Amino acid sequence: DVSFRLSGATSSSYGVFISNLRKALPNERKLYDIPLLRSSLPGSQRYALIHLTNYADETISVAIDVTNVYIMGYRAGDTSYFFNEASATEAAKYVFKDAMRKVTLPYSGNYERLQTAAGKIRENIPLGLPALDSAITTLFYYNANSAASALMVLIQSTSEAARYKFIEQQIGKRVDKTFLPSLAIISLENSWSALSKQIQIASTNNGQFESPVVLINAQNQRVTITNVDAGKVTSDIALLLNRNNM
Repeated sequence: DVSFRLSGATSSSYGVFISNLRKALPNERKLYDIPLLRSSLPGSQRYALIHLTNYADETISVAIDVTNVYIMGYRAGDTSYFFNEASATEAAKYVFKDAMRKVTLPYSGNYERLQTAAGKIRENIPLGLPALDSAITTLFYYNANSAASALMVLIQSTSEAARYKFIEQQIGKRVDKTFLPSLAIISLENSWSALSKQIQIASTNNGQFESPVVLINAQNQRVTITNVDAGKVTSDIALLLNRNNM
């Protein structure tokens, strides 16, 4: 299992962790040096388990679908926690079976539900390694009115960081500091499927998208991305969702 420990963590060690998380995802092809994820897998191969330990030596085991890098759920101690969604229910037949206590979280794992359960938007929730420390703690003790927020930190610090080098870079940059993520980071997160699809299309369409993707830049302006060189976006995105898995 890919593992991260906060104790002694550096920018590099957070980099190694994300790099290993990406390598744990099966792919048969790369397009533009970007791993193309598998379109489907049997249940016995569909899931990976990531361990994260905070500075207080408290560990959570996080289950991801390796075809799409969505978090299905997590284990802390002898309790498993799964999102209230059909994919996570299916995951529960494979992972954390040895955890005797079983909680269904009161939301699905999508940002709309989590932001509503948390009472706040991602833009106002700190990221960075101190933030990840407190999210692990929040989840380890399942403080339920604070769990949605902690899960958004966790998802962004694992799934989203693996999908985008810029997100990885920004989270790992200053290990003793946090930041509030930009509209540019949020638009990357919201647009992963669309970009993925368009980059696969681009490979067969002379470098050009069939449908443009609108992102937000570092200056908060809407930008239209229509090819694989536009905004150097192919050197940011680091995994592709398979077009047969959308």
